[PDB]
Amino acid sequence: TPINLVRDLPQGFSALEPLVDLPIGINITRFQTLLALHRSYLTPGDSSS
Amino acid sequence: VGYQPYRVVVLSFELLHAPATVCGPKKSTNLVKNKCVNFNFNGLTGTGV
Ligand SMILES: *[C@@H]1O[C@H](CO)[C@@H](O)[C@H](O)[C@H]1NC(C)=O
Repeated sequence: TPINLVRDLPQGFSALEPLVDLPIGINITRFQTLLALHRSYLTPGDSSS
Repeated sequence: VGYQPYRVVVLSFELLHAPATVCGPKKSTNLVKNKCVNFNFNGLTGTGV
């Protein structure tokens, strides 16, 4: 859904149509997200500081 | 003939608690319309036009 804002999500209504379905049948209790960082010429290129 | 090499492939099928993922081919009869017929579209055995 396109929007032009930084915070305080709008009060508009938008349903979520279904997506692909996974027939797995496993256990689940925890999750974590993945992020991407950049290594330009400004940073020395080491993942320490 | 008995000393000639032979290729042997063994198929094994097992059942677990997971939903079935391997299924055989199905058949499909021709579609007749505007008549009092019986149909079964995977969720109900409905009779009608
Ligand atoms: C995971 O699933 C199995 C069978 O589906 C069940 O026996 C087990 O208790 C589940 N574990 C948790 C933590 O829910």
